[PDB]
Amino acid sequence: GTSVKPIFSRDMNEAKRRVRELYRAWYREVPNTVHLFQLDISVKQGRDKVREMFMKNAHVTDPRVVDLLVIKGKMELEETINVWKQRTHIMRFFHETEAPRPTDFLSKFYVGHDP
Amino acid sequence: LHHALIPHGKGGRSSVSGIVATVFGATGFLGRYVVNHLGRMGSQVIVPYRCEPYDTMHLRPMGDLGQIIFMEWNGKDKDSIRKVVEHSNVVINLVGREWETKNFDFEDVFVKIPHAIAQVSKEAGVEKLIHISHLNADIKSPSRYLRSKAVGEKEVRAAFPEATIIKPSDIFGREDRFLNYFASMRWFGGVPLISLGKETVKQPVYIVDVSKGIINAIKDPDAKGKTFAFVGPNRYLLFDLVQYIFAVAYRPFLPYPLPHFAYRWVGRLFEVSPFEPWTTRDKVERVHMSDMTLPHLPGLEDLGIQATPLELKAIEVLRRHRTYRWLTSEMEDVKPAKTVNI
Amino acid sequence: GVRTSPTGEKVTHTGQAYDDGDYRRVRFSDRQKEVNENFAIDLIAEQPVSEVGSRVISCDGGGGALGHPRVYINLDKETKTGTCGYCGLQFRQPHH
Amino acid sequence: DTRPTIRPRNDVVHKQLSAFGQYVAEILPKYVQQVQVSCFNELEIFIHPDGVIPVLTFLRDHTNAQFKSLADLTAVDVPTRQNRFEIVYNLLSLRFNSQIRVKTYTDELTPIESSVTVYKAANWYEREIWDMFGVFFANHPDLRRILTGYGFEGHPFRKDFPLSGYVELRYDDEVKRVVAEPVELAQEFRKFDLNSPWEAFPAYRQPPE
Amino acid sequence: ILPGAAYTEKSATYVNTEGRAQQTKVAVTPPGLAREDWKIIRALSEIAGMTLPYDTLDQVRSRLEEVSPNLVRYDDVEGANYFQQANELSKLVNQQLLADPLVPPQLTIKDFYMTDSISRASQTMAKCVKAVTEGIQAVEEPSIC
Amino acid sequence: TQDTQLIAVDEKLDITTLTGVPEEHIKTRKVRIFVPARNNMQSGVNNTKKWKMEFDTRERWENPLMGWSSTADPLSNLVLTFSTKEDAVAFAEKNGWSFDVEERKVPKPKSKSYGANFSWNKRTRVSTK
Amino acid sequence: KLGLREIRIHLCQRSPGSQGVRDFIEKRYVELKKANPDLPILIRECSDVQPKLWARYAFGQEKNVSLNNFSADQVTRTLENVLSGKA
Ligand SMILES: NC(=O)C1=CN([C@@H]2O[C@H](COP(=O)(O)OP(=O)(O)OC[C@H]3O[C@@H](n4cnc5c(N)ncnc54)[C@H](OP(=O)(O)O)[C@@H]3O)[C@@H](O)[C@H]2O)C=CC1
Ligand SMILES: [Zn+2]
Repeated sequence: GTSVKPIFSRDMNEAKRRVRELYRAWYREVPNTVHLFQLDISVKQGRDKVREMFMKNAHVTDPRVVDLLVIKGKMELEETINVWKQRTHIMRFFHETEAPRPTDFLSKFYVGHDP
Repeated sequence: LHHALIPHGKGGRSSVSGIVATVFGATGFLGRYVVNHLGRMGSQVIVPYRCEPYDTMHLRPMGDLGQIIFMEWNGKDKDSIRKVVEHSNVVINLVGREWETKNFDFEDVFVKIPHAIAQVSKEAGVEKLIHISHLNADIKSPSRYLRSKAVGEKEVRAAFPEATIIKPSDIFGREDRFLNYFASMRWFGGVPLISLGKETVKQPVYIVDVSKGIINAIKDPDAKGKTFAFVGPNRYLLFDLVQYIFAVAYRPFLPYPLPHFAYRWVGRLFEVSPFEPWTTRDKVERVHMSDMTLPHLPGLEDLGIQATPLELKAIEVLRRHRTYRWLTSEMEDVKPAKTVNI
Repeated sequence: GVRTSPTGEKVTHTGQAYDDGDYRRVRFSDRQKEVNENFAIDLIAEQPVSEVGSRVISCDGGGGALGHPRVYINLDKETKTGTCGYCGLQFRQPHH
Repeated sequence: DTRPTIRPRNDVVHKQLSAFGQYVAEILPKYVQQVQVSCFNELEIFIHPDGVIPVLTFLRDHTNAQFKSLADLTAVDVPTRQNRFEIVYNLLSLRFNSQIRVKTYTDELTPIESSVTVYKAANWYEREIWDMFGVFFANHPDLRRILTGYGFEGHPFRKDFPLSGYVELRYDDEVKRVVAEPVELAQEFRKFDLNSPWEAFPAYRQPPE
Repeated sequence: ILPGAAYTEKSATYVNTEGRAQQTKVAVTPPGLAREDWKIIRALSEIAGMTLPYDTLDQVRSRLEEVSPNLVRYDDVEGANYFQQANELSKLVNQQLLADPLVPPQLTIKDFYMTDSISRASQTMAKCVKAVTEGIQAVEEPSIC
Repeated sequence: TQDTQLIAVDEKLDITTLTGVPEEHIKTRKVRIFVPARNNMQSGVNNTKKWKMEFDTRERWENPLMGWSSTADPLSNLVLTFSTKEDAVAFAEKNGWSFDVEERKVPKPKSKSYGANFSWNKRTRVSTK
Repeated sequence: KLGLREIRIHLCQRSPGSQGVRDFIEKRYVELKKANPDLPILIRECSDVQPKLWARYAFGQEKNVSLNNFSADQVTRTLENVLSGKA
């Protein structure tokens, strides 16, 4: 049960090692993608956003899972730099069209009967 | 509230919010965006129209099927307004022409029809009204625009005591006739700003800010009878926008002062065109007019919206006026204009 | 036949009726509220009542293959006249 | 056939395929866990995940098999199994006009080394099994998305993925660009529970458990 | 009046007269502006200052457990005992009686029908009330579809 | 026996992040487990033998035009099928849904008889046949 | 304030740990009622719950002690203070 297959990394140490340089690539690209995709957002909000999706799953301990998001996250940086994706495909991450969802208990209660 | 008007859904397109808008003259700049925001949580608008339905074709994909009805309506006719406002929880007025017309004058488009729609809406049994005026609407202002707005403003306020009033300072956006109007000056040589435009201050407002401010006013129960005014976060001198938007468009900046009377002469000459005039005497002296700073009137911050900076959402609109040599130039090259703090 | 609502609004056979405000009514403005004038309930009620002297009568509904699944409704109830479920037209036995 | 309604069977192919099943069975008792020939003369080779190259390379070059045609490879997401995925290759032999099916089990995380070397037809036949299901294929040229939308999230063919998904598009005139929102349908799917409560054909009935 | 949900549209915990706890599940959702039963209480607590801590559904079950250990354990008959202990506190009261005969409120079938608001609201179930009162005469509704 | 650069992970296997169910559909979905109870007017029982993965029902409002049941719950119309139970729960935590079960209501053995309907002292004498 | 109006304990039926309170309410509960009649003693008895305390004070305050595997003679001592500090 505990003994299992190393898809790409034995230990969580080399898991971050795969996260590191991929973040470096996912850090370097921002000025060029923002340039040729012809957006309006600034580079810095692109930079701190890259942090944002690097954050939500920064809580798993299984080495296979984390490096599975490594290849998962490896799979859009080229989908962007070879202009395969669209402007609608990277503004999608910049969730903008929806009104701010409710955070306080009062706001949920006012809106409707749904947790 | 009526049983059929109880809001539901997660505020999506096919969700029902119970608000029944009847936006007037939405086939324009800001009327486009409010309907777009109106269809966000699925509020059935009526949007009476007078132009050809083809010019109204582009408003369909902002709401679920049957949420955006289209009704033919004539301003001069009386029953035309009533036929679209009987079953409306709210009524939104946005009618306004920025130039003189043979069949409609500034008075007719700013006191005649807003009072008429307000009195039928109260007669029909509407629950709210959002009549928009100008922040610069002064009864004794030199501009025919602002004085016509002012007399209508007290007219609708008297006709509808609870009519919430919106007076945005100046609207800037994709087709604002404000930013693109300045950019269009390139075809006529240097910029014809009187006395180098060193004596005029404006505080522009983004569309998403004001358009949202409408339906926060709609959902706010305390907005009845208020007179909210919407202003941007920073003011700028008239000469402070011109070179900035020229620079953000990377066009050759050529300021050129000239007498105001000749500036009026140019405005009249452009009015002689039978089609839509490029400029009129009204906007001739409206540009050089400087907005007030009145803080007593509640602002968009009262409802809970922060006024986005002019420099922040400008690349979306002024990118079009750039040439091939600057179509990919970012806004880092340009710098924010010299804001005049209050 | 068809009746009329207080708002005119000819009420369909089901009984739909938009009330006074009912903002949804605005869709019928400048248009017509499509209603079928022929109402099934009173368009079959006046049909002549069949008089067949038997306990069980088939009710294929005319054109057996083209009609409806043939039933074998009972004819012994003298209080009311037994009708086919699908057909709706009524069979009664003359003095049983 | 004295009973034209029922489909006639063919035992001649049936036990010949059964003979070939044992044939491959004895060669690789380290890989072939299970061999099964069904009623309709279909042969199944249940293999271990490690065996995607050897048995397929065996089935491709052997003189008595000559199965070089990669018909298809597909996954069968079975939640109740500990190994949810079931990659099912299909082989066709021109020389013996027969069909061979091989199955390998997998979790979400356990990888399968790519069979591109064995069957180079399989190049594009993982780019969607990775898309639809999410089983990653090791040492493979490119694992790109070709069925799901650009940057789409999830593996829709997974049986835990909803029919309608999560994102619905619409052209938003505020930004002059189509954008995604949480899905909300005009009408929800009127699901039907049409499984009769009375037992079906007792031939494949499950043993008392 | 606070519009509260009904048992069909609320994740409720109901305990039968034998002590077993049953968890109801939301079949339909509360109609219109109405909300659930404990949501309004928590909403008013937050708006009145004395905000209650349990802000989610599972939180109230844990608090329900903390104030009653047998309550949160669904479909379980927790053993109750110490009958003689209850007896001892009954001996010392000694309130004699009242002599009126035991007349159950539901004397006949007709009284059984009329118990709760959902019962009185229900008109179809009220047809049976007419039926027991007189007979079959009026409650006969033809259905020859 | 399966040594391929063998590694060991003792953490309970969760795959939520890679599956990518949105964060408001990962914790606010009380997923309850039961064996479907047979329809009480259907004597057949070839439904009381598996386990399902049903969710909690969410708001269902009527469409303004055509009286639909417009629903913003993407996950409402989805149930899985599980032979036994701990795999069903083993499915449950690996994507980390709010989790509870219900034990299979096995039919108690009914001591049936036919001579009881014709007794001499016992009241099980049937009054009609 | 911390004024006492509810006293609760939670014991498991057959647990050896709960034998303390189990001996308590068997022998020494009827006079505890006699000790202060007007204060209900919710002695809720449920399964697989270690002998545990729940004393609800005024203002909504409710404080507890973990009397796990205790004995009958000091459990009243463990509740003497909450009677002593009833206000
Ligand atoms: N910076 C600015 O321009 C600001 C403007 N405002 C006010 O906002 C209002 C609308 O602005 P905006 O939407 O940008 O203007 P547009 O010119 O883009 O649109 C005006 C709308 O009014 C309608 N309309 C005008 N006259 C008539 C008439 N006689 N009968 C029927 N419909 C009529 C037009 O119909 P059609 O499309 O067929 O012509 C159109 O729908 C105006 O009153 C304006 O002064 C307020 C603050 C700032
Ligand atoms: Zn018939």
